[PDB]
Formats: sequence, structure tokens, C-alpha cells
Amino acid sequence: AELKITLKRSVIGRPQNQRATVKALGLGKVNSTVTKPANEAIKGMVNTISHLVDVEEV
Amino acid sequence: STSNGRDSESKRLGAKSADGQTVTGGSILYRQRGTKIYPGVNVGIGGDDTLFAKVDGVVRFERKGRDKKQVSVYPV
Amino acid sequence: MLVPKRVKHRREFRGKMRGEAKGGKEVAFGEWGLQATESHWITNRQIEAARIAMTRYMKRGGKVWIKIFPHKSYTSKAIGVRMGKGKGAPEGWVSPVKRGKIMFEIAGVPEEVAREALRLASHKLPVKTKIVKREEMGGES
RNA sequence: GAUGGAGGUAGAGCACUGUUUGGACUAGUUCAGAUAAACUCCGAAUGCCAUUCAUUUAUAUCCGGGAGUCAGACUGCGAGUGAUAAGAUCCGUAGUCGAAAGGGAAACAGCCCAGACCACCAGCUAAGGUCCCAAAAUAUAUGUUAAGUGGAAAAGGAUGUGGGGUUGCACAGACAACUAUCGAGUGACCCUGCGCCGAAAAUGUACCGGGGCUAAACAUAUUACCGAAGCUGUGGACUACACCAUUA
RNA sequence: GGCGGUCGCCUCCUAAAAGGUAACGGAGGCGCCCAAAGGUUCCCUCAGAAUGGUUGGAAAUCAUUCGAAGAGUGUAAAGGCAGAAGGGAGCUUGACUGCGAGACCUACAAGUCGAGCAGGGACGAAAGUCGGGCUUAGUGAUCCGGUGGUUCCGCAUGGAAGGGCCAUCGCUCAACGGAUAAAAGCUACCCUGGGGAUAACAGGCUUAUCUCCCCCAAGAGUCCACAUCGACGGGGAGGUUUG
RNA sequence: UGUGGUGGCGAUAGCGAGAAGGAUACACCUGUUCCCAUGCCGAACACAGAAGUUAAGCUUCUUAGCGCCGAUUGUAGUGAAGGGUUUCCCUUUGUGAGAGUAGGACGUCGCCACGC
Repeated sequence: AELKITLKRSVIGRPQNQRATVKALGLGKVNSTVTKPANEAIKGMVNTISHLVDVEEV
Repeated sequence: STSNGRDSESKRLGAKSADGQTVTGGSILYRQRGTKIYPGVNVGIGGDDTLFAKVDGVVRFERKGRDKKQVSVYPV
Repeated sequence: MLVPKRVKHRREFRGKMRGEAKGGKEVAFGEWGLQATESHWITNRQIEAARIAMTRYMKRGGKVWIKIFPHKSYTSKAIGVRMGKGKGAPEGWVSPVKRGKIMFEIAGVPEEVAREALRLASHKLPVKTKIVKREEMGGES
């Protein structure tokens, strides 16, 4: 259905596709959140970013 | 004091259009030495083995029997 | 010293061992083996030194199988010469050995002579080793 | 993300070309076993090219005015030259520095965390830490080490200690000791945690930052707290865009 | 820095499975050749081995049976090729003229492939194939000059002299994107501007080498490996030596 | 149905061993006058035929010795994310071979002609 996605780490020191994935979701600064639908594409973005992010099934 | 040290310019060989891409008449599909790939429906061979379209359509890389490959172009 | 007759290329690259033996990790022709537990280069002179030591101890012969061959050459430059021009001249032959490889085999002689001979061969070599026998298959005599 | 595709690398293999060990044999082919950068019967992960495709997001292309740059450096990773030496040299790929302040690493361009519009004698965390210097646990349970190991170094050597296995000989009497008895055990092997020797340089201890430590060390778990110019709280400045009724 | 080598172009490895990618890194070729070794129509199938046979031998030339390629492909190597691009025979000159939708490569200038249209042809009964050769090296801007063509211009007019346009020729301009038509040395006798962008002592990093310390132990030591010495081999420390 | 012809599909379609068969058809076989031919040869190719025969090709059927098509689960490698000395090695998460095997397999789909 939906997922709350909060940014817990920084993007300094990471490669470019991970930066651009954080941008494609609409996450700006540390501890800013976002809510998205549950898809197979959004889950792929979350799986690319998992080490930087917390996710809660909402 | 070595007697090596020379090379020739790279030639940019390979595939120049993709599977499933639409293409206009005359566009190059593949640059090679000898027939690694063969010409198929609506495709020609040049003087130095380059493969080209004759007609506008989609590109499809296929298998020619047991051990060879083919390119064809199919109009809509 | 073992030397390959007739190489195809005079110089070559060196790397990149990254240990784990690809080939003979079991005893094939003898009763007892000498298995390397580290990975290193092994030269002509080290093999001949080990072989001479191993055979001298076995009065009444027996048999010995050398299962490691130096295929790859060295090169080196000389003292007093600045960096720069092409590779040096080849000086030596070596075989890369990776951990797991059995390197010698002995038969026709009871345990203690075989064990002493394999003990004397290992002090001539730059690797850590174990001693192994033929263990268990459909047929091992 | 899904679908199709081009291509011979990391494997590993010996059908082809080089290199190679044993055995049977005979003309007077065979059975096994290896190996490769310019070998291949085979062959990934990833990257790359597409699509009237999907979900989020805000860029991309075209014309014109003005530039600056053409000495880079270190650190992962993968290759060559070198001796698989160099804070060496030359390429590929990612980051930081350059042009980046703030916390940690004693001091430290490039490592670890994190990007400073401004005010506060407010709060929560990151990396890293909590006996004193110096903010926070002389935390909790169970073990190991005696060497100041922790807090520089190898081949090899040894009845140092913890744990798990395989067995020879034992009250129809064991090993050791005593001549010519004794009244419990005694040898020999394997893998494994942590320690010991091997260990000698020039102004003064002199790689724990110091004091000092038998835990304030090491292993496995568990919960509190400290900790930044990161995030939050209250207020102010400037910009954009949506709202709004003209008043912006 | 000098001395030595190299300077354009082609093929492979390096090169990390698209394309691209350095080094005074590892290996080789080119500066042409063919009037058929080009086009087209018919037809054909290789290298070896074994068996016999007079000279004739291992091996010239005959016959049979196995033989997916272990041969050939003008020339280097890679990729291709036995529905041949390999090998024979007949006829021929398409090794044509005007061109060109669209692609590839690419800083520029250049380089590469091209279906199809028109004129007039070769081979073949046709269908058809043919704008050199299995593919990729065999080449050099512009200025200036020579030869042939021309329904172009021509300083009052008609001519001429001279020029333009089209086709072709003259390069080891090889330092091969080519300075000028034309070019070598000495300075301890020296001068100015820059650079620790660059060489020498000392420092730093590294330890091949060097000095020292060891492990194993064949042996020597009358006997006896270890009183003393220690072959073939293996592992470290030091920062005084040559680098 | 049987046989002749001509086609698709990766040899799971092939190779070797073995059997059988002449109804039409297919072949071998017989000849060189005439169209054509041999770098010698009517061997081949070309033509005229129809005595002879299923021996060879061909067709059908049996056979898993050689080839071919091969899973599963285990390893080797390797995207991401981390840790020791950093020559090399290790732990999570995702992907996953080449070998080696269980099995498959002695074809399958279609048009025309003639005969039963």
C-alpha cells in the first residue's frame, strides 16, 4: 500500500546512482521523510538505498 | 632501447543498433571482419562485411540453425 | 634444474596467485603425499634440493613422483641501471603453487622412512606443508 | 522495475595450438595426472544498447553574449613497468582534497562521521567513547590470559594452559620405583582458543599521548548514558514558488 | 641533458565479456602485386595414413580403403570460409558514365558503408549477378608548374597575350596536419631572464645488494652431524656500503 | 495404407551393428545409330532402351557401443553492504557456473502423385 521512508545517513561519500536514487524519491536532508505507494519499482529504489534508510509498512 | 612500440588505430567495430529498435532504410546494423553474423530478411552486406537495412522496420537478432546468428528487419 | 624445451614467448606477466589449487589435490600414483598449505612461487633449485634430499634417505630405492613443473620464466635488470627501457633479460624458471596442491609422492617403503624423507624435503622449501596418505575410495589397494 | 538483445572477462576445461609427469605397449596406440597473456568444447556477476511499457522525479535539446582550465595529489578496488620494492611510475573505476569549516584518529590536505545564512547559559543523535588528566558505567552474565601479551616482526623450537575427539595397557592388578613389594589409573595419537622463546643502534624513558591498569585486557551477549556548526525547539534576514482579497 | 633508439600507416596481447583507454610495455608487417590473381556461367573437393607396384630410394608418378578440415586462401596477424570466399574450363573488360535516400566515425580537415534511379553494356535458356581482388596496410592539404578538353571571360572595338572551369601528371615535403626555393659546429672567456616544474653532497622513503644473526642437515672430524667447520636449499634483523 | 517426389524444425533428426523386401514406383543393368562428352577412357555427363536382379543404393523394422539434448543440490566466481594484515584472507545479503550426474532419445509436422 504505502511506505514511510526516512533518511538516516548522509550522501557524502556515496556513488552517483545512490545520490540520484535518494533524489528520485524526494528526500532532501537527514531525517526528512517521504511516503510512496508500494510498487515493484519503489521497492527496487528502497533496496538500492537500504543501508541509508529506515522503512515502515504504512 | 626497445624495438616494440607501435599499434594501429582502433576501428569501432560491433553492433550499431539494438534489438527491438525501429530503423530507417540504409542504416548500419553491424561492423565486422568476416561474417560473424549473417544477413537475414531485408538486410544487405557491404564490401567489408557491414550489415545494413534495406527497408524501414524493427531489428531482431536471431539464431541461424545450430551455431550462427542472423539480423532481420521487419516492417510494421 | 628442470627447464622447458622451446618456449613460445620469451617474457610474460607474473601475477596473480590468489590461492586455491585447481588440479592435483589427491595422491594419484604413490602411497604418501606432501601437501602445501600456503601459496608461493617454487623454483628449479628448490625442487632439485628437495628431490635429492628425499631420495638419499631411501636406501633400497622405492619410487618418487615429482608433480610440480616450472613453466613460467623470470626476468630481472641489473644494479646501477635506471628505470625505463624494456623488460630485463630472463633469469630463472618457477611454478606458482596454491594451497591444497600435493607436490611429491613416495611408495615402496614403510611409514617411517617415507615420513622422515618427507620431513627432510620440507625444510628445503618456502611453504608450510602436511603429510597425507591415500584415504578411501572404491579401491585403494 | 519488467522484457528482448550484442559481447568471451572471472571461473574451469583440455576438443584445438604451445609447455609437461608416470605406465602399458610397438613400427620397427592406449590408461591415467597437470598448465597458459597473445590456448578455448564452454562460460557468470555487473556494466552497455533498446522499448508508443510502468512508478517516482526535474531535467534534456537548439540558437546567441562572456569565460576560465590543458603541472594534479592521496585512499578502496584491477592491470602493466619494477624485485607482484618505494610517500615509485603509467593506465581504468569510486570517493575525499583541490575550492570544505565542524567531531574522531595525541599532534595530521587526501582516512572515519558529517556539508557552517544569523541569535540562544534549550533538546536528540553520528563516528568515537565512559578509573584521573577529560564530558559519560570503577555497568550486568559467563568464560580465557600471567606475557604489562594487550601496547611493532618470520622460518623453526617447547611436559605453558582451555575445549573437543580416536585409542593401546589396567582389581584373573596396571606405568614408575626399588631384589635377584605397592593398592589407581597409565601411555600414544588428531583439530582447536589464548599465551612463551626466536627479538641488538646510535642526545633522554621513547609506538599505551601521560598517570596508572591483573582489568581500566581479550571473547560472546544485554541495556543506560556522553558526544558535532548533523537534526529538532523559539526568534530574525534574504530569495524562489504556490496560496491569498486589490493591498503582494 | 648528452650518446643510443623512435617520429606516417596496418594486425594481435595489455584492455577489467559494448565502444574507448598509458608507458623508452610484449610480438609482427607496409610504402605493393595481378590483363588475370578481375566479371560471369557451368563443373569439382582437401592434408595425411595403411596396403600392394620395375627402375625409385622414407619421400616424384599409379590403384583401393579410412579421413570435417589436421589443407588452401598473391603478401603480417586476427576474424571468416567445405550451400565454398578453396580448385578447374568457356566467353568477356562493370578495374562503367551521371549520381545518390539513409547510416557509421569525428574538435576541424578528412575517412567508411550504401538500397535505388537514368544512359549504355558482359555473362546466362532464365531468375539474375557485375561501379576490381575473403576482409581490414600499399599513402601526402594548399601554393606553384606541365599535358588534353572547353557553347566561359578578354580593360575603346575585332583579335591576340593572359586567365577560369573539367580531366590527369610533378613529393623518403619519411621530423610523413607538410617553417624557406635555399642552412653546420665551439665557448674554461662568456652575458641576461626563469625553474627545486630538473640533475650533484645532506635529509626522506625502499632494502635488490651489503654487514650481521639464524633453520635443516649431506658431510669433514680415525670411530662420532652438532669440540671445531657446515654442501644443496630455506627464514629474519640493521640502516654504516654499491644502488 | 504403401511407395515416388518436394518442404519446415538446433543430430532428441546423426554414426556403427542386425534383419527383411520388389505390387506400381526407385535403382542397378544393356548399348552407342543420332543431341552432347573424356585435358586418356560412353568411367562420368548425354542420349536410345527394357534381356536380367534384389547383391549394392532405397524403404521398413530391432539395438543405447559412439555422438547429440540434458535437470535437481552442492561447490568456484562475483552486485551491494562491513571487518583483519592489507602479498592475501573472513562475514552478512543477492546472483550462480564448468565439471559430475538422475533422465531423454533410433525423429516430429505438412503438401502432391499413383497404387490397395
